[PDB]
Amino acid sequence: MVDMSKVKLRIENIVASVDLFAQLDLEKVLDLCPNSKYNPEEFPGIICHLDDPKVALLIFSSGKLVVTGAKSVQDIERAVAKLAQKLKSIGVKFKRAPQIDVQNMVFSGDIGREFNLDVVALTLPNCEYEPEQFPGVIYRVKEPKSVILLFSSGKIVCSGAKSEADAWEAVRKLLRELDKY
Amino acid sequence: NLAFALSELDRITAQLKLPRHVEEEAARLYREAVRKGLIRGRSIESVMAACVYAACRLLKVPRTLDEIADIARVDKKEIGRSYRFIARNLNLTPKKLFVKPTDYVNKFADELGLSEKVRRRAIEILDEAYKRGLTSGKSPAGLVAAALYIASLLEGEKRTQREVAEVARVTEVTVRNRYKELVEKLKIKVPIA
DNA sequence: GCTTTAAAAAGTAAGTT
DNA sequence: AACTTACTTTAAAGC
Repeated sequence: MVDMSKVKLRIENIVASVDLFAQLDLEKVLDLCPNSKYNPEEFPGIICHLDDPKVALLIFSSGKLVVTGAKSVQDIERAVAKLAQKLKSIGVKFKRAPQIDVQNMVFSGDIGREFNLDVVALTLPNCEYEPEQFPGVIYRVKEPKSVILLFSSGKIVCSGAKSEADAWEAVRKLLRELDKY
Repeated sequence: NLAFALSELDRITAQLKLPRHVEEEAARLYREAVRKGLIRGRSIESVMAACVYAACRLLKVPRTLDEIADIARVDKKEIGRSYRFIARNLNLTPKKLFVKPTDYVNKFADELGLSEKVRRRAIEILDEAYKRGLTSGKSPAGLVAAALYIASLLEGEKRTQREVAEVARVTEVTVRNRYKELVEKLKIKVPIA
């Protein structure tokens, strides 16, 4: 079987879409978020930056939000709870509890050894490498749908997976190819 | 549209001074793409600048994506997507499009004031750098710049880091970085002044 | 496709000191 | 040069 005994992954960012189940009046939500930016012309939502869970929140009039910058699910839960309470403080009432869905997870990691990307680019099927533009090999994992950036140092960046087990599977699939040589 | 296509190729080839075989490969690739959709609506300017890039790669006539980007009035964005698209959309393989840093030595050496002796020492440094695994991840221009710089010194035809940085189109800091690594890791005995 | 957000990797770039 | 900052690569409502 494929040797993952040296693989190490670290969560760097978690992106979640959330549904508060309430119509939001963005002009009134601005007072709730200190420093918030809102230009409805260029982008429909408020760009809010929280300090405690240090995360960015994109707030929409449909009561939907996107939370990014989260290092954990707990980061997201707490951001939603703080905003939800602030909203309540301004009159908002919600039809039900917040629906939280992780949409994207970015991991950084190490696969165990170094690589001569020139060789990898010529042996690993379905990968991209353009050192004139970027120093890593771009590898698209079909299932589970995700991308892994592989560097000469053996460090990697996995994006797109929506769970930890998926990212581990994506790395397992890449290591299956790399280990044939 | 094929008429406007070939006309932009003339601008590209004139500005880049591309030889006939490269220009002809660019055109042939384009018509080879025509039979293959040319995407629903991928710009007529994007696909040809892509083709000339792939042409230069297929024929080993070095031409940094920077050089093709400005004279074509655009950026690495759609250029890169159309390139990457038309590339595997065709019969193009990473091996065939593979360009070694040594493939740039002649062009850059011509601009710096030649000497086969220098070009030879630069290629040797570059070949040796690969074998000693010191090149992975580094940009071709930075490595060839340092090699050319080091060779000019070794062969007594010194060229400054500034002169080399400008033809290779990298900063002096990048040349300094690549050059210092190559000298130490390959144990090159560079003479004084 | 685009607009806005965040995050890391390693290489390169640019402004100041 | 060193530092620092920064750019390359990889859901939301509606144009």
